[PDB]
Amino acid sequence: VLLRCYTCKSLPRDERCDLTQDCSHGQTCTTLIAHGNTESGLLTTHSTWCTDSCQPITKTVEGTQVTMTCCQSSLCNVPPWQS
Amino acid sequence: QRRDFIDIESKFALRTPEDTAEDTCHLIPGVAESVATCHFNHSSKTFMVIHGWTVTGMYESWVPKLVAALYKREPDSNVIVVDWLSRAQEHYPVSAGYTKLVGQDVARFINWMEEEFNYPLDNVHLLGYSLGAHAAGIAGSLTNKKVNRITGLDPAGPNFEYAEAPSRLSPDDADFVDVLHTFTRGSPGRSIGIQKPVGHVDIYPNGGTFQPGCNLVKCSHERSIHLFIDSLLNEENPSKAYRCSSKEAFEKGLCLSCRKNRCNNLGYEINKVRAKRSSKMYLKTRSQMPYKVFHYQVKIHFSGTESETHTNQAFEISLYGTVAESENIPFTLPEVSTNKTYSFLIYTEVDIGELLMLKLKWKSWWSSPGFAIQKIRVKAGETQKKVIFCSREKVSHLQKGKAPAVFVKCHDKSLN
Ligand SMILES: *[C@@H]1O[C@H](CO)[C@@H](O)[C@H](O)[C@H]1NC(C)=O
Ligand SMILES: *[C@@H]1O[C@H](CO)[C@@H](O)[C@H](O)[C@H]1NC(C)=O
Ligand SMILES: [Ca+2]
Ligand SMILES: [Ca+2]
Repeated sequence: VLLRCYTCKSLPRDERCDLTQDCSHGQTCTTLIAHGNTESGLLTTHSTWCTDSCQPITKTVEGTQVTMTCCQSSLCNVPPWQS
Repeated sequence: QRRDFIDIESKFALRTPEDTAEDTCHLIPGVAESVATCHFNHSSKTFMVIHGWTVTGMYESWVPKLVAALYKREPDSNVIVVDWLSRAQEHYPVSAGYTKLVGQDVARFINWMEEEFNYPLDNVHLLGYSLGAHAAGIAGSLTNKKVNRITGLDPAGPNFEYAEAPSRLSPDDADFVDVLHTFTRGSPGRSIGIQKPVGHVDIYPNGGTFQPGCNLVKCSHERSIHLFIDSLLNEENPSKAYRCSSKEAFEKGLCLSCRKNRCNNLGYEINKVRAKRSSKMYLKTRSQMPYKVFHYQVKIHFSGTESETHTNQAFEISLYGTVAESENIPFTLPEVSTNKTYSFLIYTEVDIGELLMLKLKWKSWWSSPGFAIQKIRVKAGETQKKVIFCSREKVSHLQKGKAPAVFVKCHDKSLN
């Protein structure tokens, strides 16, 4: 069973991904979410894509909280605030 | 029978894993009895260490290190040290000519093994350093059938660089010939190490001109040995070399592919890839063991409103991964200009893991020059993946001597 996942590069907190692509066999949908301070203020981004390898993680890289999430369901790679 | 082997000057000592330094037991050609005395395992693979020139007529520091590493990796094998110190201690053009006879001495000994004990030549791996590499080549072109492998550890360049195939180490000499060129600094025919490709696979660590931690007058020359010792002691984590058009093309990160055997392992673990033409292969290393570093091609498109050019500019990139991080990696760019893409190689000793964040810093009357960059494309050699990093905000501003522009991962594509 194949997956159509969301494929959108670095989108702001209030922007829902429109683009979708049927993954290569074995891939899992993924979401990378970022939350830290910028020159503008406290910004939240969310990128999504089909990934051959997916390890879910959460690390605070030099002040910015980066969160990787994996899911084997079609169109499941949606940020926690958009589901 | 020893009546036909009497003319052989070179001695063949079989060292044990517990006796690496001395030439205690000798395999005497023509005396079949000796082979048993020395406890040669006829079921095991055979390694033959052929040293280079030595002005003192003495085995160097590296001989018991190479022996001991071969017995750590392959403890059941047979390690023979070909003693040619009497011929090796001479004037260089003399010792060089003596390769023609050391090669013969070896070939004759090997051929005797196959004749007297029906020992397979496919079980023989020869390893020669400097002049020793050519002795191995010559020996290989003289054995009855073709020997398994020959490793060229920085083959001597003078009088060999312009030498025809039979008079030097060449790809016809074994089934597989892997070469490590580490000190090619100099004019052709006047470099310690040979410059030209002489194997099936020729590796040029750090472009093979000289070595990290070397600029004690044979540091860059010997390093080919310690890179092989590294390969035997760290079998699970070998350094990768990538097939490139030139060292200049390598430093731009243009060759970093593994497709159609365009990359291989440095050392013992090497994949035996006989190519149509000799493939020149490049990589970067550390100053000390383990020498493996991780290679990355960083592509940056410097966008902006007004046209500007800035020559020999200094930058610092910082890589943040899942496992660890390597901050303040420095680099320089011949030219940087408005609406232009620049690709360059970045290497690091640190296993950072999967890339997440990337910070780019430009190092410094007037307001500082600056470009607005949206995306950075990274290709990671070892893991064969294409990673896109894009600015958290619409665009990140990289301005000379100011706060570093921040980019977070937005894509992954594994190339295979
Ligand atoms: C010879 O080598 C093999 C490994 O290929 C090993 O299993 C065997 O025990 C060795 N024989 C002797 C005499 O040690
Ligand atoms: C660079 O490209 C952008 C469009 O991508 C354009 O608006 C800008 O004027 C260009 N700058 C120069 C110096 O050509
Ligand atoms: Ca820090
Ligand atoms: Ca030859």
